Amino acid sequence: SSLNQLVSGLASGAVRIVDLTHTLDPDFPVIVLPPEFGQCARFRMEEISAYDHRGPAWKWHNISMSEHTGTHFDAPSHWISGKDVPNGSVDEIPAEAFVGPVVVIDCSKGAAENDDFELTPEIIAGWESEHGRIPEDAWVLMRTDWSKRRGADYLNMRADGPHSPGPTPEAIRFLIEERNIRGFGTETVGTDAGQGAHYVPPYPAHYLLHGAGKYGLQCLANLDQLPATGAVLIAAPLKIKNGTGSPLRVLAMVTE
Amino acid sequence: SSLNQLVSGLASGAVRIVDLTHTLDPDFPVIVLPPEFGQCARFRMEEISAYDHRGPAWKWHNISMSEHTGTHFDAPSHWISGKDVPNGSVDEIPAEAFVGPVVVIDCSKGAAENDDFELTPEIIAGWESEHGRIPEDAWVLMRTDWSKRRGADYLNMRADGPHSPGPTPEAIRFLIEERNIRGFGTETVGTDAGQGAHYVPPYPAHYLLHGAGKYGLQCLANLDQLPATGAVLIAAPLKIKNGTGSPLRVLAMVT
Ligand SMILES: O=C(OCc1ccccc1)c1ccccc1
Ligand SMILES: O=C(OCc1ccccc1)c1ccccc1
Ligand SMILES: [Mn+2]
Ligand SMILES: [Mn+2]
Repeated sequence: SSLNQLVSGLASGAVRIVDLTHTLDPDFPVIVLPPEFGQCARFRMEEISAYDHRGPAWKWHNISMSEHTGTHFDAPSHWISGKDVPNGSVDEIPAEAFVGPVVVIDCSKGAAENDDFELTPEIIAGWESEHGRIPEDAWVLMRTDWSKRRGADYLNMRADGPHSPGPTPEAIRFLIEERNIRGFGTETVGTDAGQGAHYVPPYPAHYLLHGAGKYGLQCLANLDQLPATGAVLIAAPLKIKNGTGSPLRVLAMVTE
Repeated sequence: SSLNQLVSGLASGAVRIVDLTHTLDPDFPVIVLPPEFGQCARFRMEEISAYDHRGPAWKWHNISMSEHTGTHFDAPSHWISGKDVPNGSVDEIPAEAFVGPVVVIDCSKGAAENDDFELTPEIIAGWESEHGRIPEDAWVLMRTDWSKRRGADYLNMRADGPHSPGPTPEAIRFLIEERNIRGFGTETVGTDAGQGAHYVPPYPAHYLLHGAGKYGLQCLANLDQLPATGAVLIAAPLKIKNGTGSPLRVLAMVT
């Protein structure tokens, strides 16, 4: 069976698990929005006990964050256009959606030359000319190697807001309507470009993906370790009551 | 590849995914300890915006809880016996540990007749007579259907503390030393029995599992959906800096 073979390959290393997750840490950057709006929180942790009088044989912590802190998953109810999608919160998404095929589009060269690099229909067509049609119900990850930025260059805020790569409205429309993807993931804090408020419609990845019942992943790491095709993504969010998203441990299984 | 077969089996329904997780909810019970100790927090959530003046096109929340709230994973650094284990925190555990074979020992009939039911070496031996030995580096789940208890029946507190099933020290030692298991999971708030402070050593599942660099799962649901053998568990904890555990979404793939 595929599962018996999977177990054997995982045990030998013929199938490797790549962790695509950043550490949840108080100093890891989170999305910043215009100052009139409520803001995403940083991760925070505090000891309950540490093998001391408060708990002599154990150590454990209280934790707090936002649904959108760190490496995290976006459900359709996160956007106003997804507010009527069935199974639209993280606690209702069917579990078969948490494991599936993934394709990785390498935009790292373009992102190194232009902070506002755009994933376009033409680039997707170029990718499919080499790797074949994107399979139905796949995750599509836009690799940029942005996850290697370790300071203020990660959010990359300028006077008019953040400058980071993302998809155009036409790219997202193509992936949804012509390829029926499961979701879209990036290495930045947004599935939209940093300047995505100025597309038509604003924040088109969010507006269109979630309006169509599709999912988002943000702040992925280590996409340069993945093949363009053939890997399997594990992206199971926390089962938050009526939740719009969650931090999560994103993994890819890779044949090697 | 074994991955292309998996993808097409998930798409066709030949492979199914069972969710083994309880919803994170302020009302779901969390572990309660003697009152002189620090306590686990309940899950809490509050809106940042809900398509409103605070965020006109989006809805999202702040959340708070403990590492050990809800369906959750225990890393070896959670116990004092785990102090000298390498890679003992949830952000350091090798990722291959997060997907693996699982076996399920059905103790539901015993738990229905004894709140303090004990999984013993004898019960494990009976299971192995039927199913063959527990595979090396497998997750072992003690099924009790305790996850069907709601409200106060789930913690099941009495004047002498909580009454819920769990393993004996000898059962855990057998699984670690003779079968080299990866970890142990239950449908209760602890990998130990509710009255497990009274074993030698106290809380032996925690003490022995984490002292051996092994993992725990607690508050699992839906274990009655799983076969005794052949399923694959997905249990990937949040990547908390130096974390001792985390809430997580536990799943099982079943053929
Ligand atoms: O990603 C969106 O902003 C795009 C973006 C991308 C990068 C940085 C900042 C913003 C977003 C997410 C949640 C709420 C509102 C907007
Ligand atoms: O596993 C027990 O507590 C161990 C423990 C001690 C301190 C912290 C975490 C875990 C347990 C089991 C059932 C009910 C209550 C407690
Ligand atoms: Mn988000
Ligand atoms: Mn715990």
